[PDB]
Amino acid sequence: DDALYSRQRYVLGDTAMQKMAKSHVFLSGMGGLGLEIAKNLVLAGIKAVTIHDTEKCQAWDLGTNFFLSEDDVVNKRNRAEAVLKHIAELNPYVHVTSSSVPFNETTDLSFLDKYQCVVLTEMKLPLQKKINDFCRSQCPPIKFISADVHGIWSRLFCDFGDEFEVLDTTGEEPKEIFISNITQANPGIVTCLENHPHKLETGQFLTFREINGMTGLNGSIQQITVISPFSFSIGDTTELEPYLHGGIAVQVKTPKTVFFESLERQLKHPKCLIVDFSNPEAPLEIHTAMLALDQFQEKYSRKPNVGCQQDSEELLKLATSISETLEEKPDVNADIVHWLSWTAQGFLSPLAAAVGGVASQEVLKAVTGKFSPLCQWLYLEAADIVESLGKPECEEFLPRGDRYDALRACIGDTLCQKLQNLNIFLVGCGAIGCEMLKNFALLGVGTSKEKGMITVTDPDLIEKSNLNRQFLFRPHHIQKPKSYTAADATLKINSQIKIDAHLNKVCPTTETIYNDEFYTKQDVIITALDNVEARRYVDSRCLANLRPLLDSGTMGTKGHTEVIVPHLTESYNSHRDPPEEEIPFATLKSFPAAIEHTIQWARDKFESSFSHKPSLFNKFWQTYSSAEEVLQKIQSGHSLEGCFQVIKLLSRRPRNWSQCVELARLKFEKYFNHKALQLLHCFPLDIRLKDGSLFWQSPKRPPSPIKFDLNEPLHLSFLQNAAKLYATVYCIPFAEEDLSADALLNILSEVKIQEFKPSNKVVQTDETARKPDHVPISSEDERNAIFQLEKAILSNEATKSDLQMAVLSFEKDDDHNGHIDFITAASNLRAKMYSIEPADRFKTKRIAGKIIPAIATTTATVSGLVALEMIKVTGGYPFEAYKNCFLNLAIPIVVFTETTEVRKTKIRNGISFTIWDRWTVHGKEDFTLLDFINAVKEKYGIEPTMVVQGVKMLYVPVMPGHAKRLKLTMHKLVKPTTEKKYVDLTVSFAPDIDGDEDLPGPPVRYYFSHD
Amino acid sequence: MHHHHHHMQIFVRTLTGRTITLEVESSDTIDNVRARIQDREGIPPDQQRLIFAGRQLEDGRTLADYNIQRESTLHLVLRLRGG
Ligand SMILES: O=P(O)(O)O[C@H]1[C@H](OP(=O)(O)O)[C@@H](OP(=O)(O)O)[C@H](OP(=O)(O)O)[C@@H](OP(=O)(O)O)[C@H]1OP(=O)(O)O
Ligand SMILES: *O=P([O])([O])O[C][C]1O[C](N2[C]=NC3=C2N=[C]N=C3[N])[C]([O])[C]1[O]
Repeated sequence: DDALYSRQRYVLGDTAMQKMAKSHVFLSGMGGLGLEIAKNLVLAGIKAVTIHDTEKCQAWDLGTNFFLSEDDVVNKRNRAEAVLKHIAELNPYVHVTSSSVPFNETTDLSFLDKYQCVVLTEMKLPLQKKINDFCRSQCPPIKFISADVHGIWSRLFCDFGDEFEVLDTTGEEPKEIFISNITQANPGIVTCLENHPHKLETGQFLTFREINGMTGLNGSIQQITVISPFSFSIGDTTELEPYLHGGIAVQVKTPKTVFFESLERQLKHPKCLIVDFSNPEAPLEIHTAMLALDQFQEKYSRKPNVGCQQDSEELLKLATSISETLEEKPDVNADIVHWLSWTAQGFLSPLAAAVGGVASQEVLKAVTGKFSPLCQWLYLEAADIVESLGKPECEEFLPRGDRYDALRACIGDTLCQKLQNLNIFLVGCGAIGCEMLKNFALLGVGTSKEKGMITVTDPDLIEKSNLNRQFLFRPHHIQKPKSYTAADATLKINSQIKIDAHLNKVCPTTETIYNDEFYTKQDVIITALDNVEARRYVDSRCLANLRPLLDSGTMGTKGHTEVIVPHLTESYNSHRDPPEEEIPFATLKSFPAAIEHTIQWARDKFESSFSHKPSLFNKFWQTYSSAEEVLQKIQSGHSLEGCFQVIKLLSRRPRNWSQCVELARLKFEKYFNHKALQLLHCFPLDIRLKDGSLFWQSPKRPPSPIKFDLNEPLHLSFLQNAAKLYATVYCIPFAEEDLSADALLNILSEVKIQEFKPSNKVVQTDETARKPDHVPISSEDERNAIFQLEKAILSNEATKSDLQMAVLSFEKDDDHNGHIDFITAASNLRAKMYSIEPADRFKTKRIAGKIIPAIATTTATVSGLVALEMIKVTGGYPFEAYKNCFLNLAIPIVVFTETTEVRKTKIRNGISFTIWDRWTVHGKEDFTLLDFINAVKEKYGIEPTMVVQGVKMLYVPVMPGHAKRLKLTMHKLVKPTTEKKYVDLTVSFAPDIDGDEDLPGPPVRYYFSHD
Repeated sequence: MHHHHHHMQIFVRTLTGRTITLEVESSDTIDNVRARIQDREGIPPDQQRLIFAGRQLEDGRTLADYNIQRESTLHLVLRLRGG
């Protein structure tokens, strides 16, 4: 619908968005978890949300609620009504209402049938079951979600009714398969193109098109059985005509039905999503413990008290009795029960952040039918935060009357103060970065008076389309810096927070700012970036300075977190990400097969016509001054680079608006008519190769010329936008009345169209061609350039105004500049020329603009998970406590896993090193190179055979005469001035087997004196 | 003494609902499994991150070293670039 919804429209699709524009969600309980959910839903664009709560504000709530203020507490405002205006501001298209009416077991639940989904937090279990029974039995069922965080534990439950239709189960687009052969048999066997496995699984359904020969399969649906990576069987083809060539098969996506059971029944036979397959039995063990807590609250009307031995013994007894009533008779996990009784009255905000993201995506699934919902329980937990504590005393967990009581009751005061003392470096300040700053604020990061500081940096100003997933930015913040605005907002959440906001990007050209001393001062670096290059760069800096790094990322419903800890793990750069897709040169230029190929071609044509060529033109005449000088230098045998292309542009320069339309008309004829005729001249429709096969075999598609017709809206759109862009480049003023179809037809009415003339130009067919480098200039071309250069000088068409052009910059998010409209028209005209299915403007924009789909739900989820890992880094936890996470909420699937174990590289004699090792030798003034060699051997066990300083070869014994360098002092050998203190050297060693290459060791830092 | 050869079938699942069924030997290295996945998917080994039972599988080790058995499930995971 809107430019506010652009990035997330690509996640959900237009059909799902429209259902969200008609949905009313009821959310009860506005503690920390309800607030997170409400924030996500309003950002995602649910049309109406009612936030319900019956409780007054309390000082404790300031620790878990990022919209509450101390003024709310002194006035004892209702929790839902206090945050209502802050939530409403997240986007004024959403209707946010508050309710504070009582809500108990005598309440008539009929008012709930106004809602499509009900979300319940902080609600007693008996009432949950009563509401669940009501919801699931409505004539259309009201979808039901229950979610809670207690201390370091959480519970998420979905019940979308007896039969729920999922319209798209995976969120993945149907793949296309090219057919190579089909046999006449029962069953018939399909073979796909060589070197392209079909990647299909038995049972999937396919449709077919463009098969030549075997008439009867086109337009049919076939269920396949995989035979090999390249072949599968379909139906009976014995009676059909023989297969000749061609054919494309497309996966059909079938709607699926999911069955849900009541909360009451699911409590006794729970279906749990397994998020850590090292402990597949843990979710049922948590289910048991958390049901015991509900029974404790019902029996005693309170939660257990920390340190009260009788309370935890009772919770264990309830847990033990529940376990006997379950089907498997699962042993009770006494550790889970103990830590649940310990922390029950606390509340872990980053866990609520993560649960709130998942639960919000589940609400979206409930009202759209997009993606397969959770079925039916999720038990995200933060046990890895406390296991290292052992069994501490409870004094450290008791409330102290500050905003950190909720957190302290989870992790203890020692760890809280370590968080308050953190220096952390937050790189990037967009969607993830805004969620991180809010998570830091609730944790107290960097609030200590003594130590502690959040440094956040981002080079960007705030724009529209950022207010979707970045909840700290408002429309009145447009043109304000992201880092400054987010910093100011975080201070409102927590007034003790100390933040230093920069306007820089972290890259090689700012390494003098973010130098080694800067990283050494940080405790942890956290990335919130939108590209792989920045991630690998920051990683190289953290590795060089022995600092931990927490990375994360999203794409739509997909997300990851990665933990990098010195001496414990590998770093980010130990793995490679998928590169940008490389469309082969010949495919892009001559033989497109997909709409992606014509979109890239249109994007490249915009860049060539309106950016690259104008700037080459400008730089050429800036370098060579005037046309008379270039003419004199060409006739004297000199050759200037790009000269012939410049003169062509000079001679064809349009002088008025009319000539801009004529140029645009000429380009239409070249791109969408002549190109087709030229390829057919080189490769006639029926031309064959030496092997007797057709040249126009899949994936190649023959072009067909297009006849220009101003009555075609696609042709008019091309002519309009091409003409106005050429008018911009050539500085020709134009009014919007000159763009009318009537005004355009008159300008072209008496303009002759040049008939097509073929050439014997060679067109590359190799899929590994990669540009023809540079063709040498011909004798005819130089002769034609001189003719055009003289013709421009004689007719005074080479003045100063003629020697410059305006350079455009591709801007995807301004609809009035015509950039996207030009690309869409050019791409779809080229697609029609090749009988490729066109794409609408929104799809073309996504692909041309390299836009990455994003939704606040995933963003909030991975940010909560990163904050949990940051607590572990703060505490110096062991390797086993850390978790990477790889997730896709579309499925849903969550894979926690231990992070990458640090690897050992063997030097020799059992001596190994890791990426984190750095060796040091401390010399004195008379310390020689021989001293250095002996010092390395004595300290580290092996003698160096090579010493290098960058590219300077300090000592290479195999080079003639280097033995004399052993007696030289290290001062005279190195010659230092930039770093007075030390020099960083590269040291190598003799290999195990003689004659092989010397083995590199850790970097070695040599200190010239003892200081 | 040398053991009997133990052939097995394992499943490599993506996080997008796909399943790759692999015919392997228990003595296969993790390196060899990445090569087989490259043959089936076109994914270069240095882009493949494989998770089994909450641990990340590394080169230089065998399926048996990781206690991977008949009908075991591995997950093929990726890092995302948005933020
Ligand atoms: O610079 P490019 O973006 O790579 O486009 C060029 C350019 O076409 P346009 O400038 O009209 O957009 C050439 O025309 P000139 O400006 O050099 O006169 C044209 O050459 P011909 O007109 O002689 O065919 C050539 O096409 P080709 O290489 O098939 O000869 C075509 O290349 P692309 O459109 O494929 O990029
Ligand atoms: O994902 P979002 O677009 O919401 O935020 C990404 C954010 O990262 C910033 N960024 C990109 N590259 C950077 C960087 N910050 C600091 N250093 C480097 N190299 C970008 O400005 C976005 O706002």
